[PDB]
Amino acid sequence: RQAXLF
Amino acid sequence: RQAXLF
Amino acid sequence: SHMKFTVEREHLLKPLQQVSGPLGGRPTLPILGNLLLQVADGTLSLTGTDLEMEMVARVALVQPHEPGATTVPARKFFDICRGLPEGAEIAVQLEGERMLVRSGRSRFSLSTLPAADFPNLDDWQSEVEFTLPQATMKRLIEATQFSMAHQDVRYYLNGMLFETEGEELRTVATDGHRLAVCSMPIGQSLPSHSVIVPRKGVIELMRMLDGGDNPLRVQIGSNNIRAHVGDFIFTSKLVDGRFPDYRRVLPKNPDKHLEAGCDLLKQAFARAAILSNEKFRGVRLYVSENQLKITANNPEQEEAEEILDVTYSGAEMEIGFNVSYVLDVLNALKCENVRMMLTDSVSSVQIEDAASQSAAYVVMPMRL
Amino acid sequence: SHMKFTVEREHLLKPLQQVSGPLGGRPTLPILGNLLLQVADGTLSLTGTDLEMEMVARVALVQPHEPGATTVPARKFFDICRGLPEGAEIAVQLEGERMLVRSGRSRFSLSTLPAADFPNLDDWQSEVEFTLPQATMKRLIEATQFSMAHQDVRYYLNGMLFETEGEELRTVATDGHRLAVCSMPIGQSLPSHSVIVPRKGVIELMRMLDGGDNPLRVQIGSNNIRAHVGDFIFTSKLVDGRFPDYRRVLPKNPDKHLEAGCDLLKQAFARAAILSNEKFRGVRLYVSENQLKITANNPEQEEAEEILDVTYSGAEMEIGFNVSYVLDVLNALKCENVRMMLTDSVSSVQIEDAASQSAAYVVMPMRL
Ligand SMILES: [Cl-]
Ligand SMILES: [Cl-]
Repeated sequence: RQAXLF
Repeated sequence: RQAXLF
Repeated sequence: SHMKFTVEREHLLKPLQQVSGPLGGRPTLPILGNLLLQVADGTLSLTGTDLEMEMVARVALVQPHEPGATTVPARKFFDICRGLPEGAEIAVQLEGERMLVRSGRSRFSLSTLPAADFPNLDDWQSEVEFTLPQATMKRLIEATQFSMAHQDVRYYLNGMLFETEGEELRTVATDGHRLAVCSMPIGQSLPSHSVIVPRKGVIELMRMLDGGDNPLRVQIGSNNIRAHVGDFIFTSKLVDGRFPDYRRVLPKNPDKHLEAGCDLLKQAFARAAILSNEKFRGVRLYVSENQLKITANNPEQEEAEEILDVTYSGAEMEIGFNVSYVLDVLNALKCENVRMMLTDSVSSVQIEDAASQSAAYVVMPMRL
Repeated sequence: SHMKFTVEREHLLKPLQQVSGPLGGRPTLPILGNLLLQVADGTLSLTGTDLEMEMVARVALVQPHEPGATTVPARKFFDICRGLPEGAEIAVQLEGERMLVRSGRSRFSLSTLPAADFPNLDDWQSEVEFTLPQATMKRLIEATQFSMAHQDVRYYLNGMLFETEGEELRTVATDGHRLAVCSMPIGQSLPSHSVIVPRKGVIELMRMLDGGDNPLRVQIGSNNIRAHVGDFIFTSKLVDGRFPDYRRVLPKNPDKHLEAGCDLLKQAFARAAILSNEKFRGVRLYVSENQLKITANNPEQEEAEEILDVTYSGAEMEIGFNVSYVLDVLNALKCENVRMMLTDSVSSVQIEDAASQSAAYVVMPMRL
């Protein structure tokens, strides 16, 4: 899964 | 109408 | 009442190409496919708009003319003027509800829509103004445009933040997975102000920069931005919302520093990308003493492996990334050496030109 | 049994690009997306096919190699080789059901499909053979390719006739509304033979002509055509059917001769086309003493009028044409002066370069 910057 | 060569 | 003007072809072409920039979407309001032509005093004003933004070109009228306004199909009028020979004198005049274009023994009768129906952006006053070289604005946009979101629910991400602080102008773009920030000194004291320009407006702003030495004069209001370059005025509404703070997204204390040649890194990521998953684009990076290993696997179980000699003396770690996000940064840097600053496998990476700190990129990894 | 070869990158790239030409359609048989690689004696043969035609490239293997065959994804294998640095030695080898590509510290593992499943065009013997300069074949195809039909029920029109007669090679293309014919001497006595090459095969043949001085060796059988240029062999099945006879389509006795500058005519038709009906593309030509008037009207009632000074001394007449058919001819002629030979408003027009009779165009008018 792509992680989020926030 | 477009005519035909034959 | 009876608009008429005669203008030499090459004084019309680039203006017509510029004001046609905002057009091209799905047909909505008929007049949005038309350019507004206005003759007033000694000027021919040409306007194209998509309701969110507009491009205006002012053309000085040296030859006989009569005032008035109308709108004509953009592509047909540009295609007529473009198709005429070099040096053609283009005589234009309104004849009832038709606009006549004449040059030599070529005659074109175009349909028109009333100038009263043409959408004009609402009245506004600027709160901030500054003038800068076109090359600086080009640098700022090109360094960050690729990191803007495309149709994110958070509409403030489908645009670019333009921020003035001290003597610097800065751009920030992010989609929440990756972020790009570029700052440039512009030689004048500015108030601290931040606006979000719609992504289409950012593309329009870029297109209007001819590369020459006419300066870019920017005016910013509460809800609009205006950019003046030569005889072209670009205006766009701004995007509402709270843009994220790049200062809080930059990794706090990278304990791992990698340095490699930009091109060798770009080509290694480009080749690995060929065998990554076509939808998820996931690549694994294995950093170890003076070595970067990149791997890529796809659902066919095909595999790419790239090993690079790099400058790295931190702890060994593995971190997954979307390769398109990494390649966008490397493509934008186009420098000799690149520096990557990491923390751990679940935290963002900061990438930058080893020789400059004017632009910084933050890419969040994938759990891979 | 264990295919292996090592070949320098630039001895692989253009061959890989050439043999990938027939690929790209909708996925049907999985192996059609793959290139067949064969190592046999001192040669690496690369084949790409769409079942109707195939492109083969022979690459001499100077470095160590072992014989065998396999097939690999075309675009991925070309993208790996293309992405590697200039001068890379590309070592390829089969490892079980995987094909390994290695150069420097880059390693790619590709999926493969068995060489036994690769479609080979059936055995055939040529009945006619001739060798000509690539420039002559380019001239013949470019002069007539635009007049071929696209998906006509009469499948023989979705292709180009290649005819040998005396010492001339000739191409003919027609869709029943317009016809193009080009003949070129090829310096050798030929049997009288006529074949129809599928339109995709005509496009492939054009692409394989590098522009250099390696000659084009053509072999024609009952059901296939083969073209050899350097180390590339293109083979295509032919189209069945009776192609029409250009000799019976050429207007019998044009009693009206018009001559104008090619470019002035092209630009006048190009500008008039802007205001013609977007689907029917109808323009009216009014020929009178030393004058050609072109008009165009569309459903918005917009109108273009172009008047040209031409050389014309026949009877006054009006004749309608599809402007795209007229523009295709003028674009293909790219000469100084053009000659148009007419009969009456319901009969075809012959158009040709005023300085050459090697190519001739016949456009049938519209009732307009
Ligand atoms: Cl002027
Ligand atoms: Cl070699």
